Amino acid sequence: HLPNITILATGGVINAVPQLKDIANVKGEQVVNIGSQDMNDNVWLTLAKKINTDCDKTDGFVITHGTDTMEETAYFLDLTVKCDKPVVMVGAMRPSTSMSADGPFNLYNAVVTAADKASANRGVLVVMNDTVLDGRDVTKTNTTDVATFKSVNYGPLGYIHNGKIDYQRTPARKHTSDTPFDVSKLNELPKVGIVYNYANASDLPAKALVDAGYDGIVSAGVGNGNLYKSVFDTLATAAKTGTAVVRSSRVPTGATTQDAEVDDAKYGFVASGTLNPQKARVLLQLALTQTKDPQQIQQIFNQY
Amino acid sequence: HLPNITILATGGVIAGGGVENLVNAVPQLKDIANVKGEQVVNIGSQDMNDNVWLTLAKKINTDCDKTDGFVITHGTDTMEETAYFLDLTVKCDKPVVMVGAMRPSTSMSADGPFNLYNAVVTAADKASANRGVLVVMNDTVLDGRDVTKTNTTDVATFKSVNYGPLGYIHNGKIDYQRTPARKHTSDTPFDVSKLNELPKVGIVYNYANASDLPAKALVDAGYDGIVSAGVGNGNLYKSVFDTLATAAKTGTAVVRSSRVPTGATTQDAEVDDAKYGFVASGTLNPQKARVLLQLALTQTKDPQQIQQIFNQY
Amino acid sequence: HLPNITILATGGVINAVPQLKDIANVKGEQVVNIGSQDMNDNVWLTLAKKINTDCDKTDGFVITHGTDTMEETAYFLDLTVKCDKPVVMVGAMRPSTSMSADGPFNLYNAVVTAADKASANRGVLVVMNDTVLDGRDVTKTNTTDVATFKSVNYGPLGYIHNGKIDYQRTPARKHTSDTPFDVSKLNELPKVGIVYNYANASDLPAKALVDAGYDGIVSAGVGNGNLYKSVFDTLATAAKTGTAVVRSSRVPTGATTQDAEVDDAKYGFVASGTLNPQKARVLLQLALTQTKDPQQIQQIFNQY
Amino acid sequence: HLPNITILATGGVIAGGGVENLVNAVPQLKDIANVKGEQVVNIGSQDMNDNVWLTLAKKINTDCDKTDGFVITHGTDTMEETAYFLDLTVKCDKPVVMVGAMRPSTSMSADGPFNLYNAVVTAADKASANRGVLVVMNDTVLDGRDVTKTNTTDVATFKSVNYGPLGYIHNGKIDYQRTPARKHTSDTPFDVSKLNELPKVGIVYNYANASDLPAKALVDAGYDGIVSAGVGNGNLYKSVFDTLATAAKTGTAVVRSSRVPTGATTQDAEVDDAKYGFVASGTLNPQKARVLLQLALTQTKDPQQIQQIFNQY
Ligand SMILES: N[C@@H](CC(=O)O)C(=O)O
Ligand SMILES: N[C@@H](CC(=O)O)C(=O)O
Ligand SMILES: N[C@@H](CC(=O)O)C(=O)O
Ligand SMILES: N[C@@H](CC(=O)O)C(=O)O
Repeated sequence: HLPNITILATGGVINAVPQLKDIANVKGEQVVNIGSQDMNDNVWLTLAKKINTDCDKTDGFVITHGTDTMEETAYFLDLTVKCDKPVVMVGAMRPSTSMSADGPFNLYNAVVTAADKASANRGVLVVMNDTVLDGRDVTKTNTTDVATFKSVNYGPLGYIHNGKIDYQRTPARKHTSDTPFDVSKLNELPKVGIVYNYANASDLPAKALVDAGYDGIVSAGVGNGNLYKSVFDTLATAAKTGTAVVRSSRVPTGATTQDAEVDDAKYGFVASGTLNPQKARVLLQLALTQTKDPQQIQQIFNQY
Repeated sequence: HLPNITILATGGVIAGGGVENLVNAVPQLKDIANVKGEQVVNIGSQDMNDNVWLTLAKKINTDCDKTDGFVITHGTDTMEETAYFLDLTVKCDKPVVMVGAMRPSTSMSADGPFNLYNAVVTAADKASANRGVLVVMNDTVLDGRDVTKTNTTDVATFKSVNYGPLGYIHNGKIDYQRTPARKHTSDTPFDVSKLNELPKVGIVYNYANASDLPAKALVDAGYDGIVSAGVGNGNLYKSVFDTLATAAKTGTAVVRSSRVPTGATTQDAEVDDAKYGFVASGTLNPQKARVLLQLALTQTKDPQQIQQIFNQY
Repeated sequence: HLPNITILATGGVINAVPQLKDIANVKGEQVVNIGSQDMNDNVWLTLAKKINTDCDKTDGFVITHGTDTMEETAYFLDLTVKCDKPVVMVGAMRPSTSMSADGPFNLYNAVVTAADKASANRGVLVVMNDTVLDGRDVTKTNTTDVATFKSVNYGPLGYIHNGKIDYQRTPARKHTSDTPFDVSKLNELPKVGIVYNYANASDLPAKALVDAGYDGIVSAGVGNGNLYKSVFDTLATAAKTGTAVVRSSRVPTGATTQDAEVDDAKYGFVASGTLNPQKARVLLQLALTQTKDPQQIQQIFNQY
Repeated sequence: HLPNITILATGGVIAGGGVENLVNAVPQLKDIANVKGEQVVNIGSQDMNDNVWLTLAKKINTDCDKTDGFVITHGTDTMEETAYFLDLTVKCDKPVVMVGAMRPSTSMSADGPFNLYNAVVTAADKASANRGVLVVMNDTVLDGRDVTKTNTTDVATFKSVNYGPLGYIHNGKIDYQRTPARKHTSDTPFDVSKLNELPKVGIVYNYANASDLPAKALVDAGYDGIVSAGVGNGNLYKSVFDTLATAAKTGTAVVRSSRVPTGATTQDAEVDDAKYGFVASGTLNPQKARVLLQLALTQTKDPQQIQQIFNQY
């Protein structure tokens, strides 16, 4: 009578939750054990492969992860997982040995989410603080708050009360099996770096990446993806010299749009829309497995 | 008797689609002030830089006695940075109010006119004094330390995301209910009157699989400081951590901030600052932490004194 | 080549926008002229009838309205409009004669929204401050701010930049032609009143309504729809005496849930979910045109 | 030397699923204070009332010299109301900190334990003094006037939605950056030491097609005041307006507030307060405007003096 749920563990600050046995038959597997500040491409490749391979062995997946880069992993899996069963990511803001630790109830709600049949076909989900959040818009909004995880542009899909979810939204951007990114045979990802804009910004980070032959650069622009003059110069050069350039923003909400202050087509640049720099990096890496044409990368940025 | 208010124009979308045309665009300003304008520069704030900052702060400090208040018209993109620099360096204790516009003056429902008006109202209010340098946008008075641009296009983008606004503006009047506690203006030791340049401080971003090359480049270039835009509570990808540990043992100041948009990068978390000679930025986001680090480095290179400065200002 | 758009005007603080001619052939009609603080049942009946009757005469509707009760009208139309062409509501926070008045660009964006073919089948929409918001979750969050209108539980559907909308969400709750509420032959609505909970609350408002024979009472509860003891007593009486009782909350976000501190089935009560008191009142009035069974009213509250 | 901190328990979900079991539930409290507990009542705060308010305020004022700080355990539902009443009536200038819990103590990841701890930390901090009565929830210190419950179930529900929090709590320490400007505690004229009851003030809601019957009922009952939960900027449906106009001309105090969850109900908007003898509530939401109106009516019935009180406190 209960669903089969596989917990895949990666570490982070998050048996000790026996009330799980009320809602699913849980099996645990250690994939890695790291703080997610050391999250990397290899871990991501491992996770997508495991999920895709093991899909027909379970009814859903919960991935325990650190909270620091949970938002990057959730979007990577959102674009590469082809399993059409729920994949829910979860962490904790307080250690398990601390007073009023969030990990037990968080895990419980993540299992609830992975077990719910209404959760399929919603893409990869993050479940934190009683809320089901899509892997594309979810981000860490505060450095220490238990309520930190929000979908700051388009909102949560669902709230969880008493083990039940009232879903009122689903992401429209294409995800999972509706994307072309197939990661099954890949052992590395294209090299993509992020540079930060501010007053009197150095061009040296952007130059270091270009000198290294990086495949992509994401700018964390000011305002609507704007670039400090030295940084602009160096990127405009990179984009005609073999490096794809995506303009995002350091600004924590809203789109980096087309048709603002930057002639994207003149420079061969791509506007990130609502993807923040770390998220744009995810979709840039995957675009680069398929194309290096900035027109075609911009299309990818317009659909996923 | 109306107050005398000086507008110092620097450019931005508010001056776009100089200063003398701005005033004539808002004649209602004559109802609340005698306004006089000076163009200091005319740049997009994406191109703001240490020299415009020194020029403004020197100018305000020099011209303090000649006016009753200052309004700075400025691009939105880096207004939060300029605001905090001026907050630490102006010694004038007449109000200094920054203002921009998120829509072009020629566009429908342009926010520039009513924003300017409100910035003047604020600079004319005797209660605006002794609150530090201010940002006035969308009917709201915001302190220069906490104010940040939250959204890429919304007219309401500017928010003090941790501690809230100082006061709200309705029908040309302000109900002030808050003032920043952190020391500002004439309570800081920072004196830029005889400074021709600022120490070099760069910013590096942290994410999964972060490259150390951007950090290495800034070390190779002999940077006086580096501000880390960390993950979560000021955390660093290992490669980045390692370059920044090595740098701090050879006299580069290293301040851990966070790419996360609200909350403090705290002391006593996952990083042993005292061990590496790193500084925790508190609620200062990376571009704000740069502002303070640059000024910290005019006084001191000691990591412990620099930490004390990040606890007071 | 341009869409036919009918502006229906009701008043509020919001020709003078000639740039409309770039995006549609606009026709205006005065239905009423009031401040929306005097919005009433008759105006709503008029509006739904007009839209339904005139549906095949236009490509979309923009309704100009005051901002005070725009959120109540948008949900009423959201449940009663059977036209499957966009119906967009719009107002202004600043008078048209004031500096940097929001009405021109707001109207422009509302027309953009009503003209967009992607806007059909999304229910009744409110467009304010560059944002397309669903009529069920949208509410006035601040007394004076131009950015006041937000969908505070589930987020916007879409942002508008340079005359274009990137839609990433649509409401899941049933709306428009997927609801049973047919208003075409009705000339009045069931009488529904709202009472407020706080410390030491008087039962006198609730009693006045009951004494008046009201069909429904919405409680603006404390917390998770809780009721001051005197008010609870009076409502528990009303619910067994011919008055339907819906528990909402004065709290501006989140659900009044089932299975919390109030035994709803014991008392014959209905939990409002995410509907605030004014919105619950809308759906209560319409439920009462079809049923007075609290089990069946609770179902309606669970689907619309 | 640890400080002496008194917990006054009133009930709520934190005391649920008295006071002596609460302490034993949080033994770590012994690391930061000598705690002593008194049960004052044991009710859900949905049932909070004028008598519990008088009892708490009298008690705190009486017992001020016998302890170093007070923590009040309380239901979440009306904590914002109690907090503001105590903010206007306690004359003790040791910290007074309110705390509840949104999950039951028996539930997974119960917030009650760590909340209590933080409330004690706050009440023990000498810097918490002279800031008025405080609410401590979700690692955040909030002033009693602005604090409100924003969400029906979230552990982070409590926010000062207009002017922000006072300070944040990390590893048992507080960085205070704000204090309320509005007069509180020993700067208010409100003295409830010899009061056996409070004036009668009710709340009426405004929406489309609003009934006047709830307003009429409160007038018929001879209410001393009525607080309107208005639409938008304190506006009233016509029937409601008319009953409340008639009432104010026969000595009922009428305060326009707003059902809208942030922002002020302003003077000089669509309602001519001076004409009807109405008062504008400012940022006080309806349940908060009641708190102040009740206390205003212990001093005065004049609409103009009551307006002045709504501008100062
Ligand atoms: N540094 C931790 C933070 C957490 O899990 O809260 C991690 O992300 O692995
Ligand atoms: N790029 C412009 C943006 C603005 O003014 O809104 C600037 O910062 O100068
Ligand atoms: N009282 C006006 C408010 C507005 O339109 O801004 C109305 O709702 O009609
Ligand atoms: N109904 C409870 C809610 C809580 O404590 O969270 C109370 O206010 O007493």
